[PDB]
Amino acid sequence: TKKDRVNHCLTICENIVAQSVRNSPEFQKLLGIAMELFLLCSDDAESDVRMVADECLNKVIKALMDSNLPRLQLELYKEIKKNGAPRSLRAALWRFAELAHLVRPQKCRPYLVNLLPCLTRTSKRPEESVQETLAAAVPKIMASFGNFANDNEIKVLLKAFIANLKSSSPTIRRTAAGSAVSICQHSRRTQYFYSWLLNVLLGLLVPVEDEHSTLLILGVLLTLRYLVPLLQVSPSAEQLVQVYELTLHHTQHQDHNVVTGALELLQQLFRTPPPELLQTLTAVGGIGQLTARIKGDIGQSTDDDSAPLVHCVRLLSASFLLTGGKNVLVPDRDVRVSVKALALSCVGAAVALHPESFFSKLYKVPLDTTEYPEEQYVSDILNYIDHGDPQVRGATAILCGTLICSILSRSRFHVGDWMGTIRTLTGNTFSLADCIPLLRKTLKDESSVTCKLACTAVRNCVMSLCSSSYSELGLQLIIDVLTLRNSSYWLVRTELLETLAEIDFRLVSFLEAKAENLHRGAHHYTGLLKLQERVLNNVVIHLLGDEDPRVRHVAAASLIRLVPKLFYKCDQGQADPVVAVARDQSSVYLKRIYRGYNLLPSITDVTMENNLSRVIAAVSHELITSTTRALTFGCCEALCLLSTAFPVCIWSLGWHCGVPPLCTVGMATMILTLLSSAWFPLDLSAHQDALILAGNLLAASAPKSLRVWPALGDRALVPMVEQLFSHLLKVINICAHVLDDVAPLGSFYHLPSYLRLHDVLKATHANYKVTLDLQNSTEKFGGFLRSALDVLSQILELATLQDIGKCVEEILGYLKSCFSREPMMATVCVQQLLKTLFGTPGLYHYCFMAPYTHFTQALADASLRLFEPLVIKALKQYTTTTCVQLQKQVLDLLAQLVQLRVNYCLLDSDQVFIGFVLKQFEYIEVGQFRESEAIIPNIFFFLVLLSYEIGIPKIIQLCDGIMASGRKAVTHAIPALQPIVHDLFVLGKELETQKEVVVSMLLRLIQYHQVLEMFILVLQQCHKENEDKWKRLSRQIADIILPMLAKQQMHIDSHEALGVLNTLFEILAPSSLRPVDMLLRSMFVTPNTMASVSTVQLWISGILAILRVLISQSTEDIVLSRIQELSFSPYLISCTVINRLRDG
Amino acid sequence: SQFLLELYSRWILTPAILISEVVRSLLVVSDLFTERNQFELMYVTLTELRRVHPSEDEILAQYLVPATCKAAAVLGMDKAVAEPVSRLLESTLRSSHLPSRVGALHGVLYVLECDLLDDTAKQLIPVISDYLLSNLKGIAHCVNIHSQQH
Repeated sequence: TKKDRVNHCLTICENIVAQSVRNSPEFQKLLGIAMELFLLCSDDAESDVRMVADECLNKVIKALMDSNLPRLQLELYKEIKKNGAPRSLRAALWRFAELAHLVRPQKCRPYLVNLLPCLTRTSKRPEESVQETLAAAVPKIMASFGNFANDNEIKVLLKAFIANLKSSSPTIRRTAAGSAVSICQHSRRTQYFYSWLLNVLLGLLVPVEDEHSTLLILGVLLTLRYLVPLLQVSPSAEQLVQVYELTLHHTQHQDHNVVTGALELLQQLFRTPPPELLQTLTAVGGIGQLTARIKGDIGQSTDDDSAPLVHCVRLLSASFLLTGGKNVLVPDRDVRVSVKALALSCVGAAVALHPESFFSKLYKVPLDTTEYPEEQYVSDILNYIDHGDPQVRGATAILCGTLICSILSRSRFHVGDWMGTIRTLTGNTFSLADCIPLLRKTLKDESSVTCKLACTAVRNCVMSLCSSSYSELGLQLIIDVLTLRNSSYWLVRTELLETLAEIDFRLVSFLEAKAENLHRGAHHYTGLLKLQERVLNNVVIHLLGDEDPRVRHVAAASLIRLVPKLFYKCDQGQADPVVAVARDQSSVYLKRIYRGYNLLPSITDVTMENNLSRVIAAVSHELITSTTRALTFGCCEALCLLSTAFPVCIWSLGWHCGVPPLCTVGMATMILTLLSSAWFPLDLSAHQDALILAGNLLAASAPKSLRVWPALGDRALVPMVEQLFSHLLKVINICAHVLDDVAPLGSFYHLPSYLRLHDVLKATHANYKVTLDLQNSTEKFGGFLRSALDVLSQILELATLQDIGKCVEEILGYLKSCFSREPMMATVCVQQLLKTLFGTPGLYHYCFMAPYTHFTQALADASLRLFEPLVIKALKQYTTTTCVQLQKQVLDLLAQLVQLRVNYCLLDSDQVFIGFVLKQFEYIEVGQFRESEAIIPNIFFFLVLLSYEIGIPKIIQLCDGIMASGRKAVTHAIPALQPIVHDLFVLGKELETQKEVVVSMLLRLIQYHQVLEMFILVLQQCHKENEDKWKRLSRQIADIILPMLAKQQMHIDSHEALGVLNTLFEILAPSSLRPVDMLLRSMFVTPNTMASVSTVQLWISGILAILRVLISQSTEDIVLSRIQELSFSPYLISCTVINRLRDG
Repeated sequence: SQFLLELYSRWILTPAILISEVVRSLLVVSDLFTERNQFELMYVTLTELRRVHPSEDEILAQYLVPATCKAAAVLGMDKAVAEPVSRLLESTLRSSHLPSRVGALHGVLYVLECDLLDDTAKQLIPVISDYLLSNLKGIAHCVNIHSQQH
């Protein structure tokens, strides 16, 4: 009955989905029984039976994630407690991590207690296949079931997995290490549980001169590669320096499985260092203040007069890869070339931290001049370019990249003066003229694994040379990567273009004009060395026409990074290449309609509109004059990523080519002829990017054209909009007949061109319903259904009631079938229909003279109903969903049914929906809610707008709980009041008492700079309502904030933060600032300690923003008569007083 | 000059940085070759490169078209030598690399200079005659724009 067993499992599946009757007392009994029977089909051992009936269990779940989720997850917890066969228990464990973020937080706390008895038994199981899938679920389960457990439940679970570090299998050692570290990201206190795992492990290696059971030495070093990425009571600065001396003893402890374990731990603690550990190694004394094959005196990591990172490079070299007598290779027989590969990548990540180590002598006390003639330095590390295989000549390709990156940033591009100090101290002769020809050679190496590692060395190394004194050699490495554009390894070509995206091609054009021999170079060429037109026409647009889907996507993101960095010749702004570099470094150091389009006057940079119109000239040319399938196909993907970073409505003078000849319709006539062909829509990887870009080019005509389709008003523009609105109702017509298995205005029956589009949306939907994987960004139907409801939205804004009045019948039928797959942007299709069914310059200008006169001009101003079936379905989703991108678009659909006065009949008898918004305030204060940040600005807009018909007495008691009893303010408490204050102060005796309540709460919260934008709204109404009340309120916040600015409690850490506080003293009333008794005692102050740049940075922002008041609000005469009375001595911050604070 | 013929052939027959600068040192010393034995060894090493080294290396492409053409002039411009030397001058004039255009035009001269050239290969002087008419009509009015030593 082996072929009789196959037909039994598959017929149970289809007769549940085709019931179309759920939540029934007959339907509840049937789903429990035959659900455990899907896994006995997998438990029976035959690959014809095991492969066939496991893909059939995934057809049930995904068609029932909407309807019956609490019935699904109750049968499934039963099988783990059954603790069945190692094949039966395994494939059920895939199913339960993907539905962990689908539970509700109402029912979550019963699900947590029951799993910890079940999650310890599968940790004690020695089956090496069962232990693997748990390291791919304890990432997913305890991140959504993380926050619901106390400090009692989570201390039990971590003592079990460490007893799974005491096993000898390499498969079971790495699954118990990634389980301890995924909990502490989500436990209850993310920082409290990082310090607790470091105490348990170092008693397993308490003093190192013991016998430590060398299988158990490898258990402690693998949990520490996963947790150092997360370290950036707290984990103490003396707790982290015990980790570091533990490994240098273990780079010497002989094995080949224990030597390789502590060398992956050292490569990662220098790349992402914990910031407490990072200052103790760069420091000169270092470890000496915290305490209060090799054959020489190295000098251990306790000694003074040298940094410990000067110590740590001497130690890893003479044991692994260098012999202390002569420049000579060590043999591969002694140390493996898997072990020599991880030792060249640890010497490179420390030079980025402490660059003075690489110039040091190998032995501190010299080694026996009788035996060896000369002593050598650590420069024989750079003789491993000739050593054999890849990843040693490629990992000395990367050792010269970050040695040049970190001398320029160490001494501020002074390669002249900094090299003098070392040579009389350590007498090596090693300039940077002897390493760039060592880096120019590995770019020309043979093996395609050797070429991937030498082009990440130029990501670090050519932005530091080209603006330095060695920028003769810095331009040559730009030239050689251009020859690497046509090598046939797909990872070699995409780490080129990232080192051609990080180039500043306005600084690169400056060196060409100064060159005379470099234009010639080899073979004495005549002409100009045109880097820019050769690196933009013949690489970046050229690598759009590559065959790989991996190589075409990375080349688009560089044209997002190249367009602010071009400098084409002779703009009407920047003229020289000298004046070009000066304007990108002065902006740094001297300072509801739908998403598509704009109606502002749109102030824009004149010269930044010129660099964006030359990158859309050569891109519409390999789309029309192209001869391949691959050039047309991956250059509609590079035009959809410009318009989401450089939108068309803001930068329309760059996008403009032709149409209406003057606010533009740029280039949109070619791309409709791509879609109306029967060739190009037949693949969903780049037909979904040609629909997001044809809606950006018909919306930039909206500030011009608007005064069939009577609101377009431009008859040369109507066939472009008639086509897409005909093109987007025939693609919601093929997505309606696919989500429901129905055989094939909007109609695709009689077209043979769109019967080809029905076989392509049905190949990508047989792989979703069969393979359960919920969290995928790229799905190509779930990515494709997101693209054609975004652009059916943006057109309806141009439409009117008269054009849609024959189509309100049409578009509402398709969305009821198009609701379940993607409801997040199927209400963005419904939010818009109801709007339009209800009507609705020469380097003295740039550096000084243009920024000097924005300063003095703001000082003189400082002296101054077919929806009824569709609407009811969207409310059942909000109570039962868990993704908080969907919970945000449902609170905007209900703030529009109250403005447009739909009567409160959505809840005809009861108050079902409004009772559920009150319970969600219980989960935010305690913290039993996952993504409260992206819903708390839109929860509070729905509540205040209903009370004009829960009243404003009840609304303000809910906001007081979150602040004092709950999380921090810059996510919860401060976005909580932006709906209230704008809807209470802007828009009789009952209204007077509630305004006194809201102003008292902000005085507890003045410290944040987002709370100071809400309070510029308060002062501008009192100047309009009652000018007697305007001067009383500017005196009360005068003596609060100026005591804060002297004790530095005011968070002014941002340059978003100094901009809010200077428009405050203009609008604050000058009677409250007229005595200069208060502004000077808040000015002339000394902070507590200026050791830390958290504390040095908030004392110099209190002096810059009370000094904008003593220049405008009061003249010179008033200020200096006061300081004769107030004994403010000029020895306040003097060179004796400033020295004892940085140390203290 | 005899010691330098042995060294630069074993490096060709080395990284791509060292491929380009070795063909350029051998063309300069070519003033000082003093024997018909010495000019014959120069032409042999340069033709085994092109069939092996890739055609799209346009730094290396513009030193060797001056190098291969001054050999076949001191050598006889014969029927077994014309068909390799004539085909290489036609392609590099079509190249987009403007200093690669300039090195290939010096190789026209030495072939056109002294040897009574073959009768079928001098019907490929109207290959080089046609290139000269097109780029003077564009550089009649403006010379400041285009180049100087092109």
